[PDB]
Amino acid sequence: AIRKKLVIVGDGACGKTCLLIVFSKDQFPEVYVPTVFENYVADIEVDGKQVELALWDTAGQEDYDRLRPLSYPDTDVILMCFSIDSPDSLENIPEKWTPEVKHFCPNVPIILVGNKKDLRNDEHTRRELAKMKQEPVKPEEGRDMANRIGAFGYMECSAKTKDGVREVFEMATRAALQA
Amino acid sequence: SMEMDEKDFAADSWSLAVDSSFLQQHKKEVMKQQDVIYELIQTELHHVRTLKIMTRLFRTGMLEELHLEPGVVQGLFPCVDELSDIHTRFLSQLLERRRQALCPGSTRNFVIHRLGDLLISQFSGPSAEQMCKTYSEFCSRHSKALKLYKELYARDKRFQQFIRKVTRPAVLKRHGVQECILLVTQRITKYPLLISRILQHSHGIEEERQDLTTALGLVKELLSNVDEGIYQLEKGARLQEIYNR
Ligand SMILES: CC(=O)Nc1ccncc1C
Repeated sequence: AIRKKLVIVGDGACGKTCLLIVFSKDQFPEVYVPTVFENYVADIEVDGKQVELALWDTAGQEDYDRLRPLSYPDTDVILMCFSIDSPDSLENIPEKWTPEVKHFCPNVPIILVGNKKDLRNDEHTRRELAKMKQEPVKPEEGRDMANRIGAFGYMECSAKTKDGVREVFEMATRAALQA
Repeated sequence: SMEMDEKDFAADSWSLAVDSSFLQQHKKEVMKQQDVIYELIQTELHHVRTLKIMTRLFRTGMLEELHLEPGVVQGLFPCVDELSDIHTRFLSQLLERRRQALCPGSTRNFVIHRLGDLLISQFSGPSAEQMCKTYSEFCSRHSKALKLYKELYARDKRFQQFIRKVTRPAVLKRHGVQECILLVTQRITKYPLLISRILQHSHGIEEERQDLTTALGLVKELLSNVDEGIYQLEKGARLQEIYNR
């Protein structure tokens, strides 16, 4: 088993903390959803290769420009997250997060991940967003942003239902193994 | 950690830690407030434990078993004794507040109603000045520590054998040298997240809501001061590179 490092970036409302928790427990917490995530080393076998994948969150570091880059050294794969219920989180991807990750993690693959995909067809979400002349992020808008920023790929998932969560981390492992 | 505290904080939440007959006696809002306070203490207990691995397992083991050049161990683990002192004292205060709140006849049933004042004290006056001074120094020495560790692991046979030996047990899975350094750097920015969620469930007593609002402001002031006092030190950097920053 080789050791690889994964870091998740994105706005506070993107659901990055919840994604790491649901993956590490293989369960959406039934009694208490933790506020924070410390770290975790996942045992993953992707396409016959065994990897120890260390997971790191950047939540709480968003307003601290000198503390936040300290999470980046020797990262092997970046998960760049946005929330499908928040077009404002997707707009922050190309000219805030992308140039920062390209500067501190040169040549590291980036997977653009659309979180909370279960809210795309949620009536309360559609009613609330319509008040600001908005709607849930469409799948093609996600793919176009991923193409534009030079991402390795585009994926979607729901931490609430677990759908697509395992796939994201297996693909991130494959990306971390590439030359 | 010591067994007594490990067992008190073994459950995934406060609602699972206390007896089911005690849980039934409280309002939903109180259970929500208590679950977040339990998470703050449980993660503080784990953070103090990370500092003990760095001081006792790593630092002292290298001093007693290896023949490194002088100033090498200090370069790998900057400010670890000062950090351990700050956080062991804070954890002591948190655990004493839980202990005083225990029902007679019980070692697990308690409710903490007055956390705000403890958080104001930790994040104000001399203790805040020492936290600010220690993290500004630690975080500015973070990149230098990782680089020094990588150099030693790749070139020193006895150092590599030492690391592989003490990190082999499963309980050390998440706690290699570089992992400990980042766990410590990230700790300070977890505080506003935990405190704001505690404040969310602390409106029942107006004085407690006010105390937590004050504590949140003090934590953010500390973070802004530490963030503004960081400049990564680099082994080999020349004065010209520094004054042309
Ligand atoms: C596996 C892992 O997460 N290692 C690490 C942690 C922090 N900083 C740098 C590195 C390489």
